Amino acid sequence: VNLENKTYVIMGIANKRSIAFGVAKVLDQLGAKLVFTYRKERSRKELEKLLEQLNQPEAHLYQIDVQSDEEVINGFEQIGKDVGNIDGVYHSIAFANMEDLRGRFSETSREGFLLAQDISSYSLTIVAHEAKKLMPEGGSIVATTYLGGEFAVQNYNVMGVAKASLEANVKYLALDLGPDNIRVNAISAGPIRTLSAKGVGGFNTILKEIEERAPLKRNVDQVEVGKTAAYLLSDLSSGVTGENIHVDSGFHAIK
Amino acid sequence: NLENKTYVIMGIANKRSIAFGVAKVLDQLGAKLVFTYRKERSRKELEKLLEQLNQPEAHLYQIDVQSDEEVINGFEQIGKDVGNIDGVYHSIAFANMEDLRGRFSETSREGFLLAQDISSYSLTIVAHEAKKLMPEGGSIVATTYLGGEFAVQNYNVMGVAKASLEANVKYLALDLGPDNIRVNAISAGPIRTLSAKGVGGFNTILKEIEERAPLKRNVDQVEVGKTAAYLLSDLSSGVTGENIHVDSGFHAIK
Amino acid sequence: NLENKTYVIMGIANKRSIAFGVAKVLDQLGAKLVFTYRKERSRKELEKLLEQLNQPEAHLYQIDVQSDEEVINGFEQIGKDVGNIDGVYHSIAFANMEDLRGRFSETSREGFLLAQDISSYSLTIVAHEAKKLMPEGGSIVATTYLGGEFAVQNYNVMGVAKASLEANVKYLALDLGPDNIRVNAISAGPIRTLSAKGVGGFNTILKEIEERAPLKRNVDQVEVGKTAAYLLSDLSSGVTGENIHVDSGFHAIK
Amino acid sequence: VNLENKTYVIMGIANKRSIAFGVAKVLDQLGAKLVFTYRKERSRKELEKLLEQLNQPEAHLYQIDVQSDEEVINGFEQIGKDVGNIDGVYHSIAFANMEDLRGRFSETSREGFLLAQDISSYSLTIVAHEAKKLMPEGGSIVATTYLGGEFAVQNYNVMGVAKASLEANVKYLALDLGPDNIRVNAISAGPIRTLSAKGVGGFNTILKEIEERAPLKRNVDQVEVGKTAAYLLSDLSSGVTGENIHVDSGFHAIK
Ligand SMILES: NC(=O)c1ccc[n+]([C@@H]2O[C@H](COP(=O)([O-])OP(=O)(O)OC[C@H]3O[C@@H](n4cnc5c(N)ncnc54)[C@H](OP(=O)(O)O)[C@@H]3O)[C@@H](O)[C@H]2O)c1
Ligand SMILES: NC(=O)c1ccc[n+]([C@@H]2O[C@H](COP(=O)([O-])OP(=O)(O)OC[C@H]3O[C@@H](n4cnc5c(N)ncnc54)[C@H](OP(=O)(O)O)[C@@H]3O)[C@@H](O)[C@H]2O)c1
Ligand SMILES: NC(=O)c1ccc[n+]([C@@H]2O[C@H](COP(=O)([O-])OP(=O)(O)OC[C@H]3O[C@@H](n4cnc5c(N)ncnc54)[C@H](OP(=O)(O)O)[C@@H]3O)[C@@H](O)[C@H]2O)c1
Ligand SMILES: NC(=O)c1ccc[n+]([C@@H]2O[C@H](COP(=O)([O-])OP(=O)(O)OC[C@H]3O[C@@H](n4cnc5c(N)ncnc54)[C@H](OP(=O)(O)O)[C@@H]3O)[C@@H](O)[C@H]2O)c1
Ligand SMILES: CCCCCCc1ccc(Oc2ccccc2N)c(O)c1
Ligand SMILES: CCCCCCc1ccc(Oc2ccccc2N)c(O)c1
Ligand SMILES: CCCCCCc1ccc(Oc2ccccc2N)c(O)c1
Ligand SMILES: CCCCCCc1ccc(Oc2ccccc2N)c(O)c1
Ligand SMILES: N[C@@H](CCC(=O)O)C(=O)O
Ligand SMILES: N[C@@H](CCC(=O)O)C(=O)O
Ligand SMILES: N[C@@H](CCC(=O)O)C(=O)O
Ligand SMILES: N[C@@H](CCC(=O)O)C(=O)O
Ligand SMILES: N[C@@H](CCC(=O)O)C(=O)O
Repeated sequence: VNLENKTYVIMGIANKRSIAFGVAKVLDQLGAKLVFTYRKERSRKELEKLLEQLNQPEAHLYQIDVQSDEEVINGFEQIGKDVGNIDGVYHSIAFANMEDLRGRFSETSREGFLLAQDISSYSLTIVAHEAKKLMPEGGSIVATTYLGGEFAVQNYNVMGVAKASLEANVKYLALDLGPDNIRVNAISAGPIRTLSAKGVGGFNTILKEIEERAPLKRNVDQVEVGKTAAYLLSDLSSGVTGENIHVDSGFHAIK
Repeated sequence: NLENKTYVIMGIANKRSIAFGVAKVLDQLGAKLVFTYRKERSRKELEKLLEQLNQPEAHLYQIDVQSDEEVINGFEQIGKDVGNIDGVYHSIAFANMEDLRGRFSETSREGFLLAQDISSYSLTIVAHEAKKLMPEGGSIVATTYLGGEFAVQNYNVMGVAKASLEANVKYLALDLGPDNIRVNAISAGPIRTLSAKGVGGFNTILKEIEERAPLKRNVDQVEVGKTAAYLLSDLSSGVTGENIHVDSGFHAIK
Repeated sequence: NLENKTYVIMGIANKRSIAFGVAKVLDQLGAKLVFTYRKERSRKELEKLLEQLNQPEAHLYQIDVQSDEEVINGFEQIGKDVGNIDGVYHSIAFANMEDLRGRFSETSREGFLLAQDISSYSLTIVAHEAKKLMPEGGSIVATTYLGGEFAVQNYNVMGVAKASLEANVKYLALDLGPDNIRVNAISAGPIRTLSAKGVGGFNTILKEIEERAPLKRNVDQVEVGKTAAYLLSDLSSGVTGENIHVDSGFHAIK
Repeated sequence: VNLENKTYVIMGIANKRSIAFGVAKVLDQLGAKLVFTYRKERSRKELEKLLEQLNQPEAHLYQIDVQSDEEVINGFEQIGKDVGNIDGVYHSIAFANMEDLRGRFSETSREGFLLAQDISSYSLTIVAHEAKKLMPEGGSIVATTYLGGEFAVQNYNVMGVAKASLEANVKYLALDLGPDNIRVNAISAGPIRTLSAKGVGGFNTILKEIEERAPLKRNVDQVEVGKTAAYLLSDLSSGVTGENIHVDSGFHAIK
């Protein structure tokens, strides 16, 4: 897994604790050129500060709010003009309203339900469609999911149904883009202390249950999602598509 | 035996609807049935199809599941008219036709979100409203397709809406379980219906089922109805969060 | 309604066996019932338990499923005595107690193979022999546990046997499907039985079900019985190679 | 990856086309010390000739029939004494009688059935038990499976039920050895032309179906399984255990 002469777009860094910064440090250390997308100007300010830890000689930064077709379309097109063709996209983007990450799922509003779908699942479909234009030789696209996608986890609620939708999105994109040699896959990460994790009810007690109950008896971190991302995004994983790799101390496998 | 049971059946359009197969089976088991419909033609179709059933009266409500208010008022009127219900059969899905053929990666945001709204979110607001009519518990069944579990050619945006539906069922089962409301899905094999005409490559898939599925034949609406009767009755009292494939065994092979 | 149906039920040891749950329900629905047992003690228990059923006669056959000869002769004798049958409920498993606690990685070879033989292989041979007694179709159900789908502390050698049993169901479904023989599984939640007493950590699991599973209660043998009746009747036509969890929704959550 | 100063045991090379030789070329390229185990004297012969293609400076070959506890126990003890501690095991071993790999599964004999379980699933348990003693610090164990363990595949019959058992074995071993920092996983390989594959009914038909239907529209090869093995056997997959990674052109993800 030497990645010199590769270029990857990383979507969804907000600060030093983001899962996408884990990916970024791993890829950067393997020699990749990196392009970052963000939403909030605060995330750009964090990226400028974090970029000083990386070996990248150039800040390639683009504001993409994935709710806007125009911004995705113009964002990727612009990326293609500044760096030319890419080898892969790491997608690390989800959002739901805090009301909807606690209490009763049956009480979820239409607008909350569709908001999480839009940002957390559809963004992947239109990103694949646009990033595909920069991968005429093929490449690799990886999104971040959680076990809540496969089973009902108390409190994860509307996000779990968005992650179900995302994981199917990965399977349908993989079938669609396979003949173009673009592999599509998901990493199912265990709980990691990030900014978004702060909004999820019961997150702390899940972290503890992982330590007690998961095969490795410990929580995973961002760099460990990064290591698996490096695998998924490179030729080491050349025959692998439509797959979901749980980076979660084995927790998915037990009951 | 379903006498003194009352069930709301959403999503009959014509004689071929999966929901009419459920209706005949419940009706034949002695249940009292209430029906919900979107289009005017389905009311008309319904009024004529009801002559085949045993129902001594025609309890019909127009509900478009895209409107909260219609679902809310609908179920409020059902309560006022009929009393407490024992369950809900949800047989509703939609996507635009261009989205059911060609490249999934080309799906529009509108088309993607439409399908989620009608095909997945609707179960959630239905379950919320119907719960008010089930104070001593009941049973909610939704209809899905193997396409929510695996990427099936052409099924595209509906596959991702079904994956969403199937998780919606799990989260509702967890949430509503303490109220003794069970929520399950029937994953139906391919059956010729109004909507089935709209899915790219449906005929080819029909034939593959007979060639390749363990039972070597296709299923029909009455077979979905029979498993609905199970899920909606006390025979399934211990079962919730489940997805039962009524598909000649096709899910189990590869 | 199962009048004029005949089912073989394998693996009743006493009044708490899951298979007795199945028996009561089928008996209540009018089925003619044949029983198989291994231990002397289990026949005695069976003779007493029949006084609770409407079975007008006692059809008891000793079959140790470790013996090909006993399964072949047992089923051939059942055919001479009652004619064609409509299906088989398989409620048989076994492992040595030291393989239901401690470290899985320390399982012996004979212990591993013993559990496979009795708990999984036995279905293949029963299905072969019983096929002979169903020229017209039927239904075969085996009993499994969620520890065949996930690693569950202590369940150890039996979980690997259940993984193998649930695959056995799928291959039998595929093989016997053209013959109109359906093959399915019930994945039952924990239930206090004689066998359950030898599994490390059983009470802990039973209690976690009440706290964590969607229905927040445990299931019992009669609820297994009820889903068994569905899977063994025409209500489940079109369903084969399936695993239905009767476990209060525990399988759907994490 | 980079595997210098790592030592791996590879079980189940028969000839140049064995999946396990794919695994060996990739690890050897990456700097690992390799120890090889075989059953037939013919496999040892092949092994000795295939070693000239490899960078290994030293042949470490051990006869182990996994039907015998003593050969497993003694084999690993001797490996122990000869090379010191090891970093993981690649398990590439299965067997079923020809009788049982075609026609009707319901006709499978008890002896055929238990034979497939004993060699194809139990072997992993005892290997893991014996290999653990050589991994005081942790390590990684990988077994090779096939999609017919998750779904009924026509003709794969008794071996399907053995692969189910194997895939459960991997989860139960992951739960058990996790606290020792030993990870255990499976690679679900797509159809590959091997000695053993010649005895499976309908194998050519499936090859063709993969090319027509699988997302990547092509079959995979031994090196592609090797490359995912290097991922699983190395630190890149820290955090991953009890997992099954399909190297099969996305075929598992579609219906
Ligand atoms: N932490 C965990 O335990 C965990 C576990 C499993 C999976 N995941 C998944 O990991 C991914 C990364 O989340 P995280 O935990 O690392 O949280 P995070 O650091 O808060 O990152 C989430 C990112 O989502 C971006 N985002 C939200 N809406 C967006 C929009 N409309 N357009 C563009 N970007 C948008 C945010 O950008 P702005 O801040 O600039 O708005 C932010 O950078 C998510 O997909 C999450 O579901 C997290
Ligand atoms: N047929 C199959 O092979 C198959 C297989 C597996 C699963 N399914 C599922 O079975 C269910 C029923 O479909 P079907 O095949 O029986 O086709 P159908 O007869 O065309 O029924 C679809 C129903 O959905 C209703 N519907 C659509 N949007 C609605 C809305 N916004 N509000 C209220 N009702 C709405 C339609 O009502 P109007 O026409 O009145 O608008 C129609 O009654 C669907 O969920 C489908 O996904 C079908
Ligand atoms: N209880 C639970 O929580 C639970 C949960 C999930 C699934 N299950 C499954 O349910 C089934 C029934 O078990 P149970 O809990 O009802 O326990 P049980 O009452 O103790 O019954 C187990 C039966 O297996 C029979 N059996 C064992 N070895 C046999 C052999 N060599 N030949 C013929 N019969 C043999 C026993 O007969 P003899 O007494 O004559 O030896 C006994 O009747 C098993 O498959 C079990 O794995 C149980
Ligand atoms: N080829 C495929 O399409 C495919 C697909 C998915 C998974 N797999 C799996 O890949 C693994 C390797 O098989 P393969 O396809 O590479 O075929 P292969 O080259 O024939 O290798 C199978 C190996 O199994 C060994 N083996 C069998 N019984 C043994 C015993 N009792 N003790 C020790 N070794 C024994 C054989 O050694 P001897 O020659 O010395 O007897 C041989 O080296 C198997 O687990 C297989 O199920 C294969
Ligand atoms: C009850 C479950 C607790 C464990 C949750 C782990 C986790 C933490 C953070 C996650 O990321 C988001 C969650 C909601 C909204 C946006 C994001 N990025 C996320 O997707 C998953
Ligand atoms: C290539 C796949 C062919 C098999 C499709 C079977 C099917 C048929 C009808 C279905 O129902 C709908 C499909 C789309 C839009 C609305 C509905 N109700 C549906 O959800 C599934
Ligand atoms: C640690 C897991 C706790 C829950 C176990 C539930 C259970 C209980 C009894 C079961 O039946 C047997 C178990 C072992 C040996 C034989 C049988 N019949 C069985 O198969 C499963
Ligand atoms: C009907 C579907 C055909 C596809 C089979 C692919 C395959 C090929 C070879 C395999 O390896 C064995 C199979 C049987 C016996 C021993 C081995 N090693 C194996 O395990 C799987
Ligand atoms: N802050 C709470 C959730 C808030 C609640 O709804 O009580 C937690 O993380 O546990
Ligand atoms: N498991 C119970 C047995 C109770 C009984 O069967 O008497 C105990 O150990 O006391
Ligand atoms: N009899 C105890 C012992 C636990 C064990 O050591 O297996 C139990 O059932 O949990
Ligand atoms: N050698 C034949 C066997 C045919 C059969 O499965 O019986 C094949 O591989 O196709
Ligand atoms: N990767 C190292 C450490 C083991 C582990 O990843 O658990 C090895 O295989 O030696």
